[PDB]
Amino acid sequence: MFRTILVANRGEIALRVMRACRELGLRCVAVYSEADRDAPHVAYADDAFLIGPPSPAESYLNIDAIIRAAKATGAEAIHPGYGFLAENASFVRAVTAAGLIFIGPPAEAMERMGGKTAARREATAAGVPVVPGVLEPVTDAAEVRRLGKEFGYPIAIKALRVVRSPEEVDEAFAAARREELYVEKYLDDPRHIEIQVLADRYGNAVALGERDCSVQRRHQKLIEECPSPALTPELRAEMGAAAVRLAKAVGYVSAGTLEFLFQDGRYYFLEMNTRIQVEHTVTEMVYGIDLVAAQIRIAQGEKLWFKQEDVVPRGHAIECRINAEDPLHNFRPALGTIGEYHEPVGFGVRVDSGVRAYYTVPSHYDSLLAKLITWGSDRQEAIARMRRALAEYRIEGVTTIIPFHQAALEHPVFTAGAATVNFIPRHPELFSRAAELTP
Amino acid sequence: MFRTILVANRGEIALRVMRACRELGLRCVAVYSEADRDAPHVAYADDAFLIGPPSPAESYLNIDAIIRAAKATGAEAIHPGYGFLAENASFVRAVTAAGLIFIGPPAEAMERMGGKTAARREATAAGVPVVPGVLEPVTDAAEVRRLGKEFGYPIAIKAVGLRVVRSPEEVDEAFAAARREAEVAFKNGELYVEKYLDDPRHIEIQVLADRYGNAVALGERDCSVQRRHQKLIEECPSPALTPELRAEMGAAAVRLAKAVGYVSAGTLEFLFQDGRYYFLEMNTRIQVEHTVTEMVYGIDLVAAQIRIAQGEKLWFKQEDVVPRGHAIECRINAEDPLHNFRPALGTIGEYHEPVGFGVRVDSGVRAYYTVPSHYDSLLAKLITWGSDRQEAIARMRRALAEYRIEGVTTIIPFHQAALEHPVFTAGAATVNFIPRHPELFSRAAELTPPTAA
Amino acid sequence: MFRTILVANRGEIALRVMRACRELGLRCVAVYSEADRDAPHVAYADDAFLIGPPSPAESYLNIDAIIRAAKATGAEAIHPGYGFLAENASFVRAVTAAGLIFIGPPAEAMERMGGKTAARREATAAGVPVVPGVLEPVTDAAEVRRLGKEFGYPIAIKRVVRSPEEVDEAFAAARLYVEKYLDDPRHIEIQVLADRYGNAVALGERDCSVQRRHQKLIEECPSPALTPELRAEMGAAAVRLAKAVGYVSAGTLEFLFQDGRYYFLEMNTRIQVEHTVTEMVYGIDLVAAQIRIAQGEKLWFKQEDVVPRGHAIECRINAEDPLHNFRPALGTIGEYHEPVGFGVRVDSGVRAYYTVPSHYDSLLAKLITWGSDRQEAIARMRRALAEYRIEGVTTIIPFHQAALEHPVFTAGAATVNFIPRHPELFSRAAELTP
Amino acid sequence: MFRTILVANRGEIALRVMRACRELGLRCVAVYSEADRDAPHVAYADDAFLIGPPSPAESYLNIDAIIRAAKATGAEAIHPGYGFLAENASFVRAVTAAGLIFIGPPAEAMERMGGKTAARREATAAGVPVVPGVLEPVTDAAEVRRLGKEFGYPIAIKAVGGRGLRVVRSPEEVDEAFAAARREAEVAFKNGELYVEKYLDDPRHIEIQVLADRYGNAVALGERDCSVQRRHQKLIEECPSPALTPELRAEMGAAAVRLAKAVGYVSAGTLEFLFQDGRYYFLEMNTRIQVEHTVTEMVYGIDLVAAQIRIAQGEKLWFKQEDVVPRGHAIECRINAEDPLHNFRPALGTIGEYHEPVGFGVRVDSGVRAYYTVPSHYDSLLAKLITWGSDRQEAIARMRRALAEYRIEGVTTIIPFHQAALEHPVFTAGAATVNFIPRHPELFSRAAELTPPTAA
Amino acid sequence: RRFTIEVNGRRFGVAVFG
Amino acid sequence: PAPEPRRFTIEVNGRRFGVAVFG
Amino acid sequence: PRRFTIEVNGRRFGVAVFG
Amino acid sequence: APEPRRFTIEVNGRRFGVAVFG
Repeated sequence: MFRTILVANRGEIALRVMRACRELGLRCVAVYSEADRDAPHVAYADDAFLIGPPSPAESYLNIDAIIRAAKATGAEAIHPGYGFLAENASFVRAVTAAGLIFIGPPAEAMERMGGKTAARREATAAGVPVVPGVLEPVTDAAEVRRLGKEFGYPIAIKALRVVRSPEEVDEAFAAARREELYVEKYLDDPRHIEIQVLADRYGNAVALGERDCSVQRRHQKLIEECPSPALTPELRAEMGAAAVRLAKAVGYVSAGTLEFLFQDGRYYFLEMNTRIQVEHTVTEMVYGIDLVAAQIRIAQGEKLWFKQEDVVPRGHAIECRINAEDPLHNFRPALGTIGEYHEPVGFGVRVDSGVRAYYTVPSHYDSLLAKLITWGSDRQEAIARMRRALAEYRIEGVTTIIPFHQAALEHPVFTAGAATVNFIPRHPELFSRAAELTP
Repeated sequence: MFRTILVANRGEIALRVMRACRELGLRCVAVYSEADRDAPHVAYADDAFLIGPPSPAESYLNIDAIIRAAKATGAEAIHPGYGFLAENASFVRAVTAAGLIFIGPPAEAMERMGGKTAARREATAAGVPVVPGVLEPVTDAAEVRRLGKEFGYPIAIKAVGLRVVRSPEEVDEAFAAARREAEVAFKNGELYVEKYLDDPRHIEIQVLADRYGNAVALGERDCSVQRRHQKLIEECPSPALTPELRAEMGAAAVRLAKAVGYVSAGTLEFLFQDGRYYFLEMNTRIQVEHTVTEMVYGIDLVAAQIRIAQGEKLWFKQEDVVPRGHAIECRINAEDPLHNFRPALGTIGEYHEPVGFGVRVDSGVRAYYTVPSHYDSLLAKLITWGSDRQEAIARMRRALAEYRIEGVTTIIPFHQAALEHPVFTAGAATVNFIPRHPELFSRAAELTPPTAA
Repeated sequence: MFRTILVANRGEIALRVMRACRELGLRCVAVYSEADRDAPHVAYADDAFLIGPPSPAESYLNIDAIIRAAKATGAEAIHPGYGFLAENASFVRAVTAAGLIFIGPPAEAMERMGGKTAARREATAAGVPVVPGVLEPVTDAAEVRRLGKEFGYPIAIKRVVRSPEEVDEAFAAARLYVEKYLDDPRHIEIQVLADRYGNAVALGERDCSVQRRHQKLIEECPSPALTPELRAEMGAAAVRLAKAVGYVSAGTLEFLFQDGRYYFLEMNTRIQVEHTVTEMVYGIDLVAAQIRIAQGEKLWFKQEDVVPRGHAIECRINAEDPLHNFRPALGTIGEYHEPVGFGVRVDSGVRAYYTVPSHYDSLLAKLITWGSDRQEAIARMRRALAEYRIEGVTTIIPFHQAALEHPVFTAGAATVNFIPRHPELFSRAAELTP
Repeated sequence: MFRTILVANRGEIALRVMRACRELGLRCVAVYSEADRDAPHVAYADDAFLIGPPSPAESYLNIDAIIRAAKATGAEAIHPGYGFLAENASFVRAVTAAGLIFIGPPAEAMERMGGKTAARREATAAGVPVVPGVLEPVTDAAEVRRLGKEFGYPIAIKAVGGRGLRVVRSPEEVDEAFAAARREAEVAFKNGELYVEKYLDDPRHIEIQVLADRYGNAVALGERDCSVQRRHQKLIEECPSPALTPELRAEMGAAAVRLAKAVGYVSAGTLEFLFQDGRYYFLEMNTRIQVEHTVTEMVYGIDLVAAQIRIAQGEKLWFKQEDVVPRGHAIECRINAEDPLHNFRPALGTIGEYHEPVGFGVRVDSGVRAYYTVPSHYDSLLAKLITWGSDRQEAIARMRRALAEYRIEGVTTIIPFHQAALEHPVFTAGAATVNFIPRHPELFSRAAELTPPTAA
Repeated sequence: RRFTIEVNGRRFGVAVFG
Repeated sequence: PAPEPRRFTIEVNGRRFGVAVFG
Repeated sequence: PRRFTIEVNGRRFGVAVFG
Repeated sequence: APEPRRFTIEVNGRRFGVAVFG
């Protein structure tokens, strides 16, 4: 049993984890770069330490600095949060050698699921479907055709080109050589479905549902919801069971997320995030579980206090990321000073934030100012609450993508539950409405 | 089907209803006295109207004034909230004659359950237990003795309790003292007898009904921790109830609700001691503590009232009513816990409300706001939800500590002390929690910080 | 045939006659008292003469002064107008003796119709009904009852007696004369135009019953109470009476109409203040007709050519306070804006920034509207009343607006007792007054 | 049944329509450009709206602006008045599509009678005589002669120039005229194409008023003589015309009603004819109220603007042709604020002192007031002076008095011209033709004699 | 104190009683 | 505190209104 | 920029006059 | 012809445009 834990992060997650520490009767220690000296998470924590200059490399990604902070403040365990050193096995090994407990997966499990190729092997060994593909370079155009019959068109050549017919493979191979290749199956309109897993040191694992993080811009998420409207009760069980299987095979011991691609009733594994998830909030509100508190207990050696039969979804939750970007100008980073800050309030409204009023947003690190989460009895309620909260969230001085969120939540495709990975590309009318909602 | 509704209330509740209106896509209109011109609910609403001077009788209790405001603002329905005119049948009838919809029970049901005596009689029908009593003037000490055996000692003598009688011999002295006291103070001198419960618990059942006779029970609430007879902390579920007792009480509540012709939300309050529950009275309105039931059963009661007012049949059945987790609410009243909960006045300087998962704040104040004195003490309500009771208590403790309300004294220290008390931690809080544990105030003082305006 | 005409009057009527003079190519000479030096009719006229001080007795009623003005100004005939030496045979005799033409009836005819008793005698001859009455004093109560049988109850002692029993007590209370009493009569008058050569025509009726204390306020043509049958009979009676008396020029025979029966009261010997409604409905210039008859033209039309078209109503804009018993109001008018439009006529004697002489009448102007049907005339009059701007002095225009909204007036049941029986008029009048 | 009406016009006519609204208990809404902000019509109205910039195309001819104004003010019907969009079918269709009632004829009737060519075709179909002419191009001089035989000399050669490029009275003159007309059109008009029409030496302009209801009932409300005109713009109008006989009045009225019913007409309209030597010829139909409706309005005792509104609400005609009876005579003189003696060149300025004539049988329909700056961007008509009499002589005398006693100080008006004409022996006799002004220049000498000096 | 005011086109005659 | 308002009576096209302006 | 609160016959209206 | 005073007034989020004369 450890009494004080050090949070090796900043912003939203740092404050979120500290709240969990306070509730569990634990002491939280903050770490900050010179840019984050006057930051919200530093004031909230019981203790603070200056780990280095603003560059992420010399602060927040500095293993030696974080270990030093834990020693100076007396911390006995470290919660990585998400990002930086959260998925770095080396940091885990340094943390264990110093005598401190890592509030996360073990080092060896982190490594086995680190690389996309390594993860694919571990998922096939555990009977989780993967995207049909060849790991080695493709020698000639004929192999593309034969691989095309085996997988089923459309297929895609990567180092890029999408080929819909066997005839088109002749030209596409020519173009790909111009720009040494490999082939994988291509999904026209997939959905990003991910499964949350919680495990303990003693091999007990549970699947805490799905999340549809499909509204994405350039592979960067913007809206997340739980449950996913596209999954059926049978698919949910199969994917959850598969997730627990892969987790047990790698020896997982903390909270984790398995990301899949879902198209035409079939799901394919892509990557595993061996950390807490940014959008764990939607899962937390629907299944009524404190995941960060759960991480701390399982790290303390507690055996899982519940079973899969106890995991029950109630309601629907949506999360909009308040990123500081220009929705009207290709989401270009927006920086500046926040003047007036007023968070929306009400039943079923949650704001996990890393900013305050009269705060100059560090230009380094992330664009995430805060995360707005709403819960409702049904999805329609959750959408209605999110629309009110977005309107009544006041962030002055800095540009936010809140207009985009408001337009998306009004879009018929989102209302109907047809949000795909191509939601933003296929409907550019969102930005016209977003333009209408800006000052 | 109406599009704009007027909220005939102030402070916390008025904002609570307005948020529901906004979520349902409806326009909300606010009414305010001269004191609440700078109040949060006036700024929040889509429209507002000045109904009168700070006096409650000339403002929020003015039936004709409220109706006139609704016409000027175009309101088609009125939400009474939880105080002024919410349980006044006259206000309902004025609203009906003006052509507007009352977002609450019908007038006739409201009347039948209005008086404590009337509610008790309606409860004797429909087979709901009531406090064993006479309620009719007792003539002499001998009748008290016979009624004492029938009800079972202890019993209590009351007037139109004054004294509690534990033995048959004790009845003559108490009857004499109780009569003189009534005559001198209440100019009545006529008494009645009721059974006395030494260490009861205040347990209430929430019921929702539709215009079409479908009624459902949305669980229990423990409102045991009270000063005087005013609730300070409420939690759901109650640790004293068993699953079977919970169902039995819910069934009684729906039976009583249906017999009276109830529509909308309401709350039936019981007294619980030694495994037995007794009906006292029914509140024909939304309850201030509806928040905890909302967190455990995942239902928006204010939205539910609006739907039932628009004529929808209940969209769920008793099988759908399922509790998840535990919710506790500590009422942030502006009073000095260390000096007989004396009213506290002033202007709120710096206001920062707690945040997090499972933390809810329904407030009627803001930073740099002068709190009106003419009304209540409730500045806001701090509500937390957890996976289990321990989680809810921890979040309530963190939120209580991290609630910053500067310039005015609140009972926030008292609350923290209570949530440390071993009796509370077990769930043995009875109505006489504060009276029997005066060590709470010691702890309160230690957590009371030095303050300045 | 004369070329210069003198108008021995002031104000509204004086301007009206002059307009007729100009249209006929004739010269207008005005007469004015010291009060009316800055008056509209003196400015309008081709010539003017100062007849005396403001007192009516010493100015507009001075026969010698008017004859003096005619000589000095070169006038060859004089038009009396209404209300000043009009119906004065003495003025006619002076005017005829002075070598001038009197634009009106001849003196002998004017005299025969002057007094109410004298006119009644001339009216019983020629078969015109009169109010059943006794001209001599009533000796005892028995005669009243006997007079009650002859006339038919109700009767009036000069108190109203409804039965023979009430006559016994009522006769005691008054201590006379007795005449039949009409409970709710209507004031109906008939227009007559006559020729020097014995030609006479009846130009219709007028209902001037909206009246306070025997003073007319609203006048309309035709009367809603008259039927075509009554109209012919009454007009014929009017022409019959005129021919017996030797009438010349314009005249008005006033009757009382009750329960389908009409009774003669008086004959006004000159032009009528409310002649305007008749002019608008029958399309005749009566003042021009008077001038032509004066130079000797024979009537240019016959009764068959007299045809009514439309309905006309006239409101008198009187300088009086309706809210306070029509009390003369005086002062100076600041801004004057007259209502205008199709079917709106304003005969006025005031202007903007004019101080109203107090020594005379209260008539500031007369507002007349015409419509296709009575309803148009009511709507047109209501608009004109609203858009009449008289800012310095109080007028009875609010009373007019209330009356024209009243249900009884809308239906055409206004009687001589209209104002007494409906005091709600003054409540409505107060609302439109500020 | 509608309660608020929007008047899409300015000046005299707008006030005239609004007064009709007030009497009928209806609300009138005014539209105004920036120039007419301080205009009388704006103030009279119950409500008002800026239609746009002083440019007519951007204001009173801007269809969307008028409809938008009606929506903001709550108007349910639109009265076009005379001019602007009153005969514009596009405006009618736009108003119908917006849910508003057009107080006028339906779009289809308006279109069928819009162009001069279409109307004459519709008039021959309904058995209304038209000016004998061939609208297709005439190739050679021989066709002119043949067309001259059929039409009857004189005839007039014109080019596709409304008035004859040349008038030929004999067959012999056609060779010279045809040559002369071709160059003139080629060089200037730019099209050698000509056509031939019958020529009337001394015609009279006689027009017939037609009123119809939505249910096919149509009535003829008499004639008007609008002969005294400068250029082709009317200056004096009278009712009845002295040249018509009682029989011709009915014959023409019947023809007018035939055409109106045949085209499906609704509301008020005016059919214009040319009258010479006992013969009448149709020219064009105005699908609107006529500026000179006042004279008919006073002679037949009908409020045509009120009548337009009633039939617009769907009332069936409340009278029959037997009820249409003329009484008396009416004349209208246009106070056009232009300089006589200077070829009626527009006169502008600010009106200082304004005193309108008053009396029995005098009506003044005005769009100006005292101390008013007269906008230059539109019309020249300040007001219309109308008089009624028992006979024509009376009406003329009243017009003579009213003209003298009309006081307009800041601006020049043609009031002297009116006074000279009303004294002219030809006008007194009722012989005024379309060539009245050209043939008698003594009018302008007398006008100078009666013209007060205006200075600056 | 009388002025004329044009709210988005609509003419209104106002009169402020200070 | 509580600065008193400025109260005016405004007649718009003949309609009397009671206006209170704050600040 | 210039923000006031106005109560027209009771109804609260939030005004902003700008310029 | 005095020129008007033109403001943009936002009342409860509704932008009206006003023009005052005199």
